Amino acid sequence: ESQPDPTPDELHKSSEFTGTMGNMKYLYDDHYVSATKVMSVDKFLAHDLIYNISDKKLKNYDKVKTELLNEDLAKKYKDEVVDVYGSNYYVNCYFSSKDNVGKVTGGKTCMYGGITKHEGNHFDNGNLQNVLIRVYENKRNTISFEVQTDKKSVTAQELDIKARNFLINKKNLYEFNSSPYETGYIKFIENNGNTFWYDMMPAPGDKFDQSKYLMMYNDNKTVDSKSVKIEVHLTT
Ligand SMILES: [Zn+2]
Ligand SMILES: [Zn+2]
Repeated sequence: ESQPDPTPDELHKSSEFTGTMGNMKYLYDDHYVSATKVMSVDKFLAHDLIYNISDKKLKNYDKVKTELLNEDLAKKYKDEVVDVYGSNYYVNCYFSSKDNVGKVTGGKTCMYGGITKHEGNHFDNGNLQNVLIRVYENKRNTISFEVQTDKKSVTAQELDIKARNFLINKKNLYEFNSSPYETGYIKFIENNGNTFWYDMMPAPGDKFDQSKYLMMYNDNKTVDSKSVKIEVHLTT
């Protein structure tokens, strides 16, 4: 069983968000944690995994905590060599640390999901997979573009991040104060017909909780990059 399309009344409307859209833009504008062939070295709470990942670019962190849907998922990846890709946040990000030759025995940055096994998850000959994104504006297919990934089974999160990064730079998806769009959702259609979507707009109100918004990625949902179909539905 897949997820039914969004009803008219459940989609978040940007006009109803009176906070600063820049806080949403932040999460997707050339913003992401990426690591290759790493293994967790610790755990804060039962549902999370701690990794030693330092962004050689900007160097804002050396420790990354990613929270999963439950202990079973965490245990599945805990001792495997994995690849990581996701959107991180700092506000309300906390977890005690104990190590040396790094930070002051403290945390650094947080995220949800974003984990894929490294072994057997890449294409031969170092090929990259192009994934097509069809964008619909007011029920009209205005533009289509491609994003790439080197993973066979990639997290929906990675594809979502790359799709929004493009849209932010090419269509001003999110601006500092607001957005030119009223509603927007990204829909994934799998080869087996299964479908699911994420609301691209912040919940109504004057504040945006980045931690709460990103939590949707904690299911570590992955899709076959070779066959998945993606659609972005926007309205002005
Ligand atoms: Zn649990
Ligand atoms: Zn890999």
